[PDB]
Amino acid sequence: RILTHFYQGIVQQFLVLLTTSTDESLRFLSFRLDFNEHY
Amino acid sequence: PREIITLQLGQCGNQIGFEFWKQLCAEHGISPEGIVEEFATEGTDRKDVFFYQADDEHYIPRAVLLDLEPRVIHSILNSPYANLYNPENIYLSEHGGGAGNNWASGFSQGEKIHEDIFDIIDREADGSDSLEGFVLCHSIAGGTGSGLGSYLLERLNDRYPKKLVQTYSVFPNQDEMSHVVVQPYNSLLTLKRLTQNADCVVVLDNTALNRIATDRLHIQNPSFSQINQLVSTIMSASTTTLRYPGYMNNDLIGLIASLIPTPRLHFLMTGYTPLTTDQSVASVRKTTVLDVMRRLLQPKNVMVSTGRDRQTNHCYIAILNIIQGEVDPTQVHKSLQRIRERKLANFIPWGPASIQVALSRKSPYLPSAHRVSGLMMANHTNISSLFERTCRQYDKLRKREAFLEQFRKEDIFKDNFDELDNSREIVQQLIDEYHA
Amino acid sequence: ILSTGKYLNVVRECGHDVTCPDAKEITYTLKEQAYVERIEKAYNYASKVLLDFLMEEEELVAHLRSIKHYFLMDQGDFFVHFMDLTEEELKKPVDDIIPTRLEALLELALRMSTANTDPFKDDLKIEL
Repeated sequence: RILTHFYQGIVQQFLVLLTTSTDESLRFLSFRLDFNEHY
Repeated sequence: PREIITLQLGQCGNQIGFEFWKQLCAEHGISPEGIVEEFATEGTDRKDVFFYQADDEHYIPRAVLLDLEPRVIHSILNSPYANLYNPENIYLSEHGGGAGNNWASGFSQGEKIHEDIFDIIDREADGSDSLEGFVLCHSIAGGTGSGLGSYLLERLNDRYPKKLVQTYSVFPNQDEMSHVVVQPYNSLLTLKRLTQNADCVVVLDNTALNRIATDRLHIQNPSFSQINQLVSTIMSASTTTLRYPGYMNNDLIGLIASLIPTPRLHFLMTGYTPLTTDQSVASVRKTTVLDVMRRLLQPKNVMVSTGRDRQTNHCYIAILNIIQGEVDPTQVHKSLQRIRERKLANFIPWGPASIQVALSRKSPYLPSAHRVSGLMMANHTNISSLFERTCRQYDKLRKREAFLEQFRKEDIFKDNFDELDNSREIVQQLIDEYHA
Repeated sequence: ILSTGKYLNVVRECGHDVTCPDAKEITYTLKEQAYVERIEKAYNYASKVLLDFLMEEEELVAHLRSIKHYFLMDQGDFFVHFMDLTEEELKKPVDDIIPTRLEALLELALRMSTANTDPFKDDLKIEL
């Protein structure tokens, strides 16, 4: 359970930096990651 | 996001909501069984605010329809608009009810089907993680819509406390008292629940319907097939900021927040002028916005039976004037310029008033993108005349020994009649006190 | 001469085949207002092909529509959702990964309440 809590904090830290868009088709990359975790 | 669940209930509440959903497909450019037009996304920029969000571009209605009478639902499935409705969200085939005509019937039937009535209507609640609220599209006439509708105004107040409640309720007819005689009893029992167990209402009088139904509509025998035409347009007119893309008060908690002065003062007067099809041949010459709101404050389009000589000591506090479609917005501030010169609205002497005007583009359709439409949501303090009309018909009936022995056999042991009388007079006294 | 001169450099940047003449060669009468006739002949074709170019393809009307929707703030269905999400993240001092999560909420709501067209509204970059 501590490792699942470590895992979910990494994937939250993933999607934050993936929404930190520098915009050279980075809007395309931020589109794909919220689609995976929610759908 | 902004998903609202409509609670269609009763013999009259199911029919006024049936053509309300039927009105929405003609303006969204969609069919109830398919998508044949591409006008749904390029013309309309928002569709998932009253419908359920799509799984196959099939916008399911977020609607529930319960009634004791099976006659209102058997006139639905043969119509080709019932395939848009789902036979698993509310009921499957052969749904029934009571016998049945009583206010105490549906008031006692709410806690015996308590497990099933809070099971399938809550499945649509968690579809969106930010629920707007609940609108009880119910009736006051009869014992079907008034008996069961008073129960859900109590148990949804604490189970869903952070949600907006506001209803488009229709008032019954007070012409003669032969077919129904239980009309003063079931109306005032629901009217108490509409003020303290409910935030806002939208009143819709029945004696004011045939005032308009013979005004320009030219009928000789008044039928029930005309009651759905005045009601379904102003329902879709009230959500034009909410369905179509608007900016300010584009939510249902936006419009109602800017009009209610205080709790137990929420009865809003409604007005809607354009209902005639032969006006279409002369709207080609740029009919402007400068003449459409001069007749809204003039008591001609009102749907509330009120006194004509009682408006001098009463004062408007909040008045809404909604223009739709083609507005020509370079003269919409010009229309609001002419309001202060006439002073057709009496203003409250203790505080400021407000004439709020808003606009939104209508459907990409030829009767909609050509003719000007004006929706009024007034709030005037002459609404106690209806409350004086209902109370004078209430205490006169209790002195005639009418329905005091025929009404207290089931689930009524104490006299709750003056519990409704004082709370109604509390509304009538705080209205006149509100202008100091 | 320079306003038509800086003009011709842009049309060369569009393409080499697209030039502005419309061939008004041998010119320059000895007499006095020779200049201004050749000024308007170049300036009125500068009126021509740029009504042809930018309104048709480079879409200054369609850019300025979406320019007027997110600073002058029309299209208030998508907009009020993202201002609620921006308010939730700006009620505290920001951390390092917080601006990246702010940028993830921008294009999320674009396909929630749809705009006029969604891959054209990707010109919005977030700053503080």
